[PDB]
Amino acid sequence: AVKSIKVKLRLDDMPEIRAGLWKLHKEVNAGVRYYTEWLSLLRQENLYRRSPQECDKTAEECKAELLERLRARQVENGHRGPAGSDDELLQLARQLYELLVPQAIGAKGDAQQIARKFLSPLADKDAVRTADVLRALADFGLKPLMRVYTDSEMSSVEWKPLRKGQAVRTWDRDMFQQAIERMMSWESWNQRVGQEYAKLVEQKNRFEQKNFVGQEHLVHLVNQLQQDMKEATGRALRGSDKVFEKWGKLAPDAPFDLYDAEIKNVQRRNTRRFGSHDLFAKLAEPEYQALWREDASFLTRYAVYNSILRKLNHAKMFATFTLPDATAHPIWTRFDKLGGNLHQYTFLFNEFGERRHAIRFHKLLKVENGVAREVDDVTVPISMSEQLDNLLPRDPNEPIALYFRDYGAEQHFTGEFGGAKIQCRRDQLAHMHGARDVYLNVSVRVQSQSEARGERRPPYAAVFRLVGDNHRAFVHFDKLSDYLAEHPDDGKLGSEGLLSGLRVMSVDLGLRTSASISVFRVARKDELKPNSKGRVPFFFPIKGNDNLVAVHERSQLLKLPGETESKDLRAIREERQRTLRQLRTQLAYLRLLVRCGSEDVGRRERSWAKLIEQPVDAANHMTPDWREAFENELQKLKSLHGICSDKEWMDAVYESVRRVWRHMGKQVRDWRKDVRSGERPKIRGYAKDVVGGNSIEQIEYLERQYKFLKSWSFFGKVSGQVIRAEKGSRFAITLREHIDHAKEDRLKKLADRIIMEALGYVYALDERGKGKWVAKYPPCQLILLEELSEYQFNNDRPPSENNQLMQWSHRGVFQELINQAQVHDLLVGTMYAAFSSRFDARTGAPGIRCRRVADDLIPTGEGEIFVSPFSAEEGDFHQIHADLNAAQNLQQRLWSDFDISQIRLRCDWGEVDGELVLIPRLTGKRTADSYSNKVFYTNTGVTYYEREREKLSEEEAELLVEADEAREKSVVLMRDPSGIINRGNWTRQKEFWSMVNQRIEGYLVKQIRSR
RNA sequence: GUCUAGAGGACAGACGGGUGUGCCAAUGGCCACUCAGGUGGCAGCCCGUGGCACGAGAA
Repeated sequence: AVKSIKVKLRLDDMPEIRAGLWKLHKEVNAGVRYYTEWLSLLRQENLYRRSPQECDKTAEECKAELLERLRARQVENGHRGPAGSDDELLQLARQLYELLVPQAIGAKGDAQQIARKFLSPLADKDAVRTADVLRALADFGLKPLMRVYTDSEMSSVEWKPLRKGQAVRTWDRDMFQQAIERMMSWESWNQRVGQEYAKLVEQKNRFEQKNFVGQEHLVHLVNQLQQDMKEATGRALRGSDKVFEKWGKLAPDAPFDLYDAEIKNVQRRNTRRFGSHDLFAKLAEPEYQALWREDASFLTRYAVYNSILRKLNHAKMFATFTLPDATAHPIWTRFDKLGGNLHQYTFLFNEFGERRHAIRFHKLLKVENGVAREVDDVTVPISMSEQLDNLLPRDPNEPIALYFRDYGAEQHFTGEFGGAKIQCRRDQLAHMHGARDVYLNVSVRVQSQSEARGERRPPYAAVFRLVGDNHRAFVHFDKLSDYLAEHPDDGKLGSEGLLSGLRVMSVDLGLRTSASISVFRVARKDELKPNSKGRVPFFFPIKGNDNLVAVHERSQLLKLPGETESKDLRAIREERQRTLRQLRTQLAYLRLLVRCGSEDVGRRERSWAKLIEQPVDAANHMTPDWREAFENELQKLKSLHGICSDKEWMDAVYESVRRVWRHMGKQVRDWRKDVRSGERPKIRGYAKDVVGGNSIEQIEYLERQYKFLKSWSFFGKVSGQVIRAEKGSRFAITLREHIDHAKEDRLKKLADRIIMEALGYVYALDERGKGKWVAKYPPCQLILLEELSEYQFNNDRPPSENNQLMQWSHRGVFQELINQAQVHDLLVGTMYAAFSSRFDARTGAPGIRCRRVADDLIPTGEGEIFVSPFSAEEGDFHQIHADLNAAQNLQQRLWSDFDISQIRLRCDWGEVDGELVLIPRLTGKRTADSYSNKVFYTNTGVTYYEREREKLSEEEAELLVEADEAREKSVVLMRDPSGIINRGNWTRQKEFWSMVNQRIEGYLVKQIRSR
């Protein structure tokens, strides 16, 4: 529970110090640059890499450079020999590196310890299995090995004098330790990035091994195709099933025009979604063997290989090396909490007033009149912050003791100041050499109540395993009965009630509603379990106990402010984007006209034909003045179409395109000026319904702007007026920042949102006035997240649910959850979520979603409410909210010890007894436990029956398997627990879901009855 | 009214003081050099009916 509080030093009156701060900074960095340069040098090896990747130093260059330093060193401390063989001296240097960085050889080390131990023999003449290394070193005349930076030429600074036969000032220590700490990190980072590349190469190389199977020629053909295309695949190639089915009728040695026509046929059926015409058109020629000759699958299979192939192409072998620079690569001056050894500081409460604090620096430095000398005790004011107002001091006599305070949470925590770092914006750093803002980053160590009670881990972590970090969750089932009596039920409802009862909250993440949470309490069945106000509660059996069951307390929908829906609201939302929708629709055709330019042929005709007369330029969404202007240049192109020569035509477009490009620039310029600075209504206080943030829609909307501007500009460079070299600077530096902070702010609030609920505090507006957290319900020990991908499973969640934002959001929340959750001891756990939205809890049988993403009723589409068959086969249909039910599923999965082996099975054809069978993918038990030496067979080929007899790489399991799917090689089976859908047998996957559609699609369609 | 999870339920109806980081309709203004976008130089908002969060560090 280290929280970091950054504060701004009002280093305003004293510019004697401000320069000092800056001088410190530059100075520390030089120190670290010194040692760190020694260390990089200090391994006899190894090639050092720096991208502009090019390797800055070999190999020998490090070795040749190091010897000189050493031999120069031997000369500096008078040596009467021996001076080691160069070769053997090198070994010692290597041996020393490793002790200095244990991580280099995959071991462990503490920079605090290794700095404490090693500096004095290294940097000191002592006068005014490591010990082999040091004794060996002095034998060779290399003590001290390295200069001490502050007591040196390099430092332009007058420090406080050195006495008492100590050769190292405190700072020489901090700089050394930083230098080690840094290498230790770098060494483990370089090893990881180097490894990932090989696993990419090795895993990629599998796909080449299994899939292409001695048919090089096809591969070469596409290689040859791609270059044909770039001369003057991915998942563009959307209609290949259909385009390729139809072509089969057509003949090789046949006219192309017949081929082009089929592409046009599928474009209309499948528009919007179609692969580039050009890819297909290119396909049409005598090169159609790639489609033409089985496998047909090959391009679709290949497209994946190209996915992987790029990734290694875009992935790097070595972690690049840069030495710190004050300005380019800053590292920060570091301090220590009062006590402990090195430079220290003291937080002063209310030093200059109430709520006005300051920081006393034992050992700050200051420059006067261009002379930089050291100073002893300095206090610096500090801008008042809300964050500071939170913390408190427990004992004046022992400083560094603070009460860290949370209100609602009803806890008051205890703790201490850790050490600080002084740092500024990285934007300013180039500027500094001048009033540039400076902050102090101060760590804060906070003791959870469990940490305070002296408990090593809280009482209930005994009962819940977690794993993989990526915490997985499993319950210990014996221990629930034990546990509960020791900690039985209570009124206690705050942070207080943590010991008292056992509770789990399950949270599902979704775009419309940020979290849907489910709370279940564990109580004995056949006790008061029947006692319910009014109706009996809903529950789940637990695997361990026949008198223990999980009672559901409440299920809720947690929404960030932006979530609410309304007529007034929807209106405002569509206005916001109206211009942007138009501008993107305008550019699309502006980019189309360019296509008319060709040069390469075929492109010119296809592009030309579509634009002019079919159906027409789109009135529906364009901005009108453009609509006219386009129609103008549109007529103009037509008149001159037969008449003009190829140049007259090509150069007519260029000039024609300029005409519309320029007009847009005013629209763009106009619009950016409005969004960038304009009147808009901005809320005050708390407004229940608000317009965008913190929703995904709002975040999305800001991205979309950025990602348009990147294209408006990019267009100009490709075709149109501009040609310019691209400088390092990226787009929309202001916007990029905004967005990222929106995003930061989103998920931090999303944690606190989820985190408050577990503790069962609700935020009640009245008066609002003041709305304050008031505790409501007893707290929940454990929090259940769901798991993340890759990969995206067929028939679990629409893609609408899956986009970089959702993935990013998932990742962000988990992290902030485990981080936020720490202070008050809440476990954070995850549960496989696959088909947690597809099946019921607890029929529980497969379903579909309805009605909506007159007054509508019952229609079926993805989102937002689940419906399923019950008990069974009409029977009846059971209706449930969609994301509420995913959460409830998570709970069932916990309590019953779910493994996905229960529902799904990946397997491929092999023959065991002169019979073809599906033989499972055994990785990894429970699946292995259940299904080892079981084998599946069919008579139908749709429904399957079971007869008797180290790497998991899940991310890569589906990918190798989806292609196996493309051939007949692999089949997936899925099964209903309920026995409703197929009699409960394993059914091939695709049929299984259709049977599911037909089952509910049918009653619903039928219920309509008469016209 | 409909639906199950029985619940915050989902769906319909002038003076004085401050300015740690950001979000919430929340992406500063002006001029000059090479419609977007950089690069260089110059000079609002809250509090005494405004809300919300916040470990940071490195890439």
